[PDB]
Amino acid sequence: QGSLLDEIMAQTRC
Amino acid sequence: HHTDPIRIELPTLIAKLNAQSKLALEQAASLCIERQHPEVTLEHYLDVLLDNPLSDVRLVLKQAGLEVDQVKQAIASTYSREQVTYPAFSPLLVELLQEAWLLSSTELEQAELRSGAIFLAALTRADRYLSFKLISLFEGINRENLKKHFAMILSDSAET
Repeated sequence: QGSLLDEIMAQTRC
Repeated sequence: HHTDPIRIELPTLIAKLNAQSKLALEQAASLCIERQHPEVTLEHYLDVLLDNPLSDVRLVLKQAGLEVDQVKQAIASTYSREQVTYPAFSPLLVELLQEAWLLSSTELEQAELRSGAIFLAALTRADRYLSFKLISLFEGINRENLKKHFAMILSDSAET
């Protein structure tokens, strides 16, 4: 479900 | 207790992107992954915007008499040597989007975040954001003209 940019944004918070 | 200057969360900044600016950011991210780099950087975004002649970044380089090939080679030789899992944005790219949105929403009079504003902020703080190779390539670009006449200089852009 989560897009590429979604996954990358989550990694950015983490 | 001690605080630092306010930081905006990345997803709120990404949501300000013009639709074509955003598509090129998604391309930058795929590029990063394909290369197995650890962070998505301004260089990955530049690398992809250079492939669209009507990107704000192309339009600026055309006006400055700069060649696409020289910017491509400077980027190819400064990419991370680390190979890695999803990457994060580099902290410099997050902070850059936040300055470029602050400029967009004030001095540039832009409703949306475009690569031209991202490029203008990086050029305006080139010590912070630009490698030595890009600094030297972009040294002659007039930041004040680009700021003051942003919308007209980039009138042909696909990011409008």
